[PDB]
Amino acid sequence: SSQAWQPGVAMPNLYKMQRMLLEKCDLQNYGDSATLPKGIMMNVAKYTQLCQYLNTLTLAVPYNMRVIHFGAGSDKGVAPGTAVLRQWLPTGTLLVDSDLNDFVSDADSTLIGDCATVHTANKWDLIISDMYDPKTKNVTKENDSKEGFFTYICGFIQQKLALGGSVAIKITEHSWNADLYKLMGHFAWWTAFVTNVNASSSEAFLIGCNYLGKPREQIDGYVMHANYIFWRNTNPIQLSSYSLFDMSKFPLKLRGTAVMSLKEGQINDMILSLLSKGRLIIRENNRVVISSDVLVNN
Amino acid sequence: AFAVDAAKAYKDYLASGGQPITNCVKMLCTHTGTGQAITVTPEANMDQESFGGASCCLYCRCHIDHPNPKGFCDLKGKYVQIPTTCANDPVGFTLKNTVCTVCGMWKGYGCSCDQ
Ligand SMILES: Nc1ncnc2c1ncn2[C@@H]1O[C@H](CSCc2cccc(C(=O)O)c2)[C@@H](O)[C@H]1O
Ligand SMILES: [Zn+2]
Ligand SMILES: [Zn+2]
Repeated sequence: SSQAWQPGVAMPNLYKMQRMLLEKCDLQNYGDSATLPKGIMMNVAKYTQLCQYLNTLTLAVPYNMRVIHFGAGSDKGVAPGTAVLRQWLPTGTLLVDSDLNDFVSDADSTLIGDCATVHTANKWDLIISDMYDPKTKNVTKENDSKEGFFTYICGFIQQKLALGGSVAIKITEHSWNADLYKLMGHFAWWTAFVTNVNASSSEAFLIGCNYLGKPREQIDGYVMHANYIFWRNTNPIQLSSYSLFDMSKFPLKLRGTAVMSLKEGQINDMILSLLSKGRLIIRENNRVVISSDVLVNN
Repeated sequence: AFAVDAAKAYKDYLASGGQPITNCVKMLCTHTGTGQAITVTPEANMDQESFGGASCCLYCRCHIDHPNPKGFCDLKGKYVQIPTTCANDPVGFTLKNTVCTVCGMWKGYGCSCDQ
């Protein structure tokens, strides 16, 4: 594990190609803990390593980039992950976050409520989700694909992610969705990324890199989650905070990626190739407008 | 004429020996920054910690109005640099101190405009 100086470990391609049956996740390093730098919260460390890994991918980074962050609240009432995203993203990036429960945030705008109540007029260049329901961690019943906020996320990606855009969606052994894995085949590339600080957990971020709006690959999400658990079960990851101590190249490079409005008929193979290399975003460039539905009763 | 004075209440709470507001969001950074007080990205120097601004704002954290006509917050969406010796109480520090308007450092914690 020269992996210990990386921000984390991405699922190796050969594991994605297997056809494993789903098993219980049993991590060798379960219960071990990384020693975090003095006074640093796990969620700051975790998001820092996620962003350090995203720095290695062909993310589209336009001017006036638009980023939305679901599950951004904490039981502490603050938003550590949003604070890391704002540190990472270029100055002037529009950052919106959201959570079921009230919290105080550094985002440009914050919506409180179930994510299913959230609607946006505009499309987005990057979607981050840390949403998680601890009730899913029920080891005594079958581990089937989960709906809930995953259904919202799948629709939100398909309806409101700009072509060329990217996502990072938190999953665990029990918090996962087959359609979301299938949607990973609608990006130019995808992986499941495990942070080195939280490697003792079955958590991963499902990352779709450069959205193409159509299936590039057909993925069976039940098989792929089994493949993910098999990888985790057979590849212990050494807990590590090493990458947190070198922040000199942390900020996301502002690439000024071109943004174009194009109708479905003009997305040819040459456009698809630019999208696939992180060189193009396809969306409108009007105002960012968001809202949360409020149910009225007595 | 009645207005709640949360700043006074927190100062008096601190003086009476109350434990400072916790869970201010401390950032990872190089600690080779400009050391200015309130910045668009973490700028802690060797003697400072950088925090997410909203989490260090008394009014943000207590869910109360900000004390100005506009109700505007000059910490939220920014990063605040706190001297490491004061980082046990970032909210108290920001409440009790002032930013030099010419150099941007904390008066008495980096501002050298008067020597
Ligand atoms: N449908 C939704 N709509 C909007 N928001 C949602 C939705 N579902 C979840 N969330 C939000 O995501 C975050 C999930 S963490 C929960 C957790 C579990 C175990 C340990 C910890 C810990 O850190 O100690 C935290 C919370 O803030 C939660 O409110
Ligand atoms: Zn405030
Ligand atoms: Zn000065």
